[PDB]
Parts: sequence; C-alpha cells; structure tokens
Amino acid sequence: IQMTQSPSSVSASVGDRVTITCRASQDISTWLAWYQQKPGKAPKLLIYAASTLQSGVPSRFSGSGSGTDFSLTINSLQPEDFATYYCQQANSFFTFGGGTKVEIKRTVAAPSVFIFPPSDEQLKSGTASVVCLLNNFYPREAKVQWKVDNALQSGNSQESVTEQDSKDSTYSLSSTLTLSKADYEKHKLYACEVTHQGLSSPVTKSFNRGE
Amino acid sequence: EVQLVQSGAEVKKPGATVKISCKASGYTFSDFYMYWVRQAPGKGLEWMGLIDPEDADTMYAEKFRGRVTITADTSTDTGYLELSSLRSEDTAVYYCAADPWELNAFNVWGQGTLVSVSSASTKGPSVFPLAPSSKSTSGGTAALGCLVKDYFPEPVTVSWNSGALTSGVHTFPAVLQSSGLYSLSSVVTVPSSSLGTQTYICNVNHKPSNTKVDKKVEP
Repeated sequence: IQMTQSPSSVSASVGDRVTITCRASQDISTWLAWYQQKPGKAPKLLIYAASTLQSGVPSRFSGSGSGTDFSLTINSLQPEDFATYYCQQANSFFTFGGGTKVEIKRTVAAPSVFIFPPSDEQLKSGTASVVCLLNNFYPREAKVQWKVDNALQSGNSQESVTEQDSKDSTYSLSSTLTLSKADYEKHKLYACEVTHQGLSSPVTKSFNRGE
Repeated sequence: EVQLVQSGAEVKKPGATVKISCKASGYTFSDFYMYWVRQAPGKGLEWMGLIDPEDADTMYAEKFRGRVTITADTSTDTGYLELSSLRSEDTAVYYCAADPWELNAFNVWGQGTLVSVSSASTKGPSVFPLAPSSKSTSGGTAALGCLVKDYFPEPVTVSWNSGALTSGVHTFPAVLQSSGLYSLSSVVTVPSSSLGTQTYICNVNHKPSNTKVDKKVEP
C-alpha cells in the first residue's frame, strides 16, 4: 500500500516524449489509476485499470504495467501538459503516489540576488523582517543561508518559490529572516549567501544596519 | 451532467471539529461509494476514507481512524466528512469524489473545500515596503516589492498599479509562521531609471477580513 513515484520532477519541452514511473510496494495487478493536477484545480482522471485511457483524454497519453511497476507516457508533450501527475492504487485502499511534476526544460540560469532591510514602519511594531530575493533562476533547487554578524541563522527564516515563469520558464525565490526589534538592533551585518548549481561559488548580498 | 459541489471554506481553532458537505447530482448517489481525499497546500493527495451511502458502511485511512467520521444523507443526495481534534497540520483542501461509471478510479471530483486551522482569528495583513536601493539593483534593473505580513486565513491577492503593471511581477506562495499567521511577498523588477518618475503601488486584498491596502513603494 505504498506508492513511489520517481523522479519527483522531470523537465521536458513541447513535442517531447515523456515517461514517468510508479511502483507499488505490493502486487496490485492492474488496479492502478493516473491523475493530472494543475495549481488551484482539482485532480483529473487520465487512465484507469493501468492502461485504459479515460474518455475525452488525448490519445497522446498512455499507460502500461502490472504487478508493482507502472508508467505513464505522454507522446508529444503539449503546453497544456505541464502539470503534476499522480498514480493511485485502486486495489485495496486507495493510496496515492507522491506525485511527479512535469516542468518546462530550459538552460541553467544563476539567480540575481537582492536584499531588503526591514522598514522603519515594521520596526516601530517591534519586529524586523529581512528579505532576500533570488530572481529568475533555473533549475528550482537553490539554497539560502542567512548570516547575522557572520553567525549562520537557522530556524528563524522561511522561504517559498514561484511556479515557472510564463515567458522565461525560470523560478524566483523569496526568503524572510525574522527577528525581534531588540535582536535586530543588537547586530550590524546582515547577509544572505546563495548557492545554486549555476553559480561557481556562493553569491552574498548584505548590508550593515544603519548603512 | 454529473457533479459534486462542496460547502464553503472554513476556519477553525486547534482541538475543534469541522464537518463539510458534498452534494451529488447527475447520478444515483446511494448506489455508489463516496470518497474523501485531502491535500495540504503544495503537497500531495491523500486518501482519507469512503462510505456506502445505502447502509452507512465506512472505511477510513489508518492515520485518520478515530478522528474522522464519514456520513451520508440519501434523502438529500449529500455526503459529509467530519474531522475532530483538529490540528494546524489539518489545514488543507478537502475533496469528495465518486466513480458513477465504476471504472475503479476517482472519475468525478468536487471543487474542494479549504479548511484552515490555527489559533489565530481572521485578521488582515500589515503591508510593508521592500524598497529599491543599490542593494536591489542589477545593471539597469531594480527590484522592489511589498511584504504582506501577519494575515489569516488564505488567500490574499496582490496587483501592482491596479493591474497596469504585470511585467516582471512575482507574487510568492505564502508561508505559515509559527504564530499561526501567514506572510507573503510580492516583488517586481523595473528599469532603475524609472524609480524617480514612475509611481509603484501594490494593491493588497484580503477578502476574508475585508481588508484592502494600497502601498506606495519608493526608493
């Protein structure tokens, strides 16, 4: 009753032939279904019984496999096919696989990095949020390390990433470091060190409080 | 023809109980199982349970056994999902599903119901500027934005100059802070040469609290 999908993400271009896999921890015959899902929308059935195409779904979609190994293939990827795909055991239970996102392939691009100190407005309220922006990079994997007076901060920041850009297929990331006003005024150097496969070495953007 | 329509978004405190409905139309409700699935923001699908409308026989996912109750009213073609001892981790979109054609798959899905669980109460955000400076300039481009902090629950929408500015705009997914409140940022990259002339205003709208904020961002 454990469904595994790998890769967790795959990059492709329109026209490409894409294949994603799913493996059950047990033998489920052909009681397997595949779904498609896009942000903010409910899932959509694509295939059932492992290889039967749902009525209305483009014939470019196909599925095969039995036992524990299954696959979904998209022959000539169309722009409307970039989305997340899930397999699901239909035998006993109804365990869903973890999902595999099909993203748009493009060349590696290092992020442009910017840092924003907290506003005077917010400081008045007793809190200080420092923001680091990683703009238009690819692929999605990136690492942000916050440092205050050279001390690595951990557990006091949060980040999120946008969906691929509509025109350049890149991602952007925003990270916020939050400290009490008291802690903020007790330190001078605020920096965010960024690592990304497109960068030969870490890029650091910083400011000195009261700069 | 066939469709599943769920109740509206809900906000709850931890430890509370929530009960959502799903109205079925276009097929004989009591003749087929009704399934419930949930999905936490940006996460995967998770099957919760199912019910035989006719005799109220149910089956629940192991992790929900004990806190979940699935019922149905064949008199009104409506099924219900009740989840108790709510935890912040229960924040998610809950879906009902059915298989009217017995394909052995979830053929039809409701539009989903967002249930937000937090100790926080509905609250509008404070909007702070992310001011353009030498630390946000790249060549002839500059980055600026707005920090939409401490609101609950989702969602919040952001536009720039009332929609007149869309190019180079990036509005990020919100992050849920330990305080039980959300925070998000929206940024835009523009020609640094336009900073001293062009006005940039981010329009923030948090419908749950009827809070609207227009924030002018200057260098």
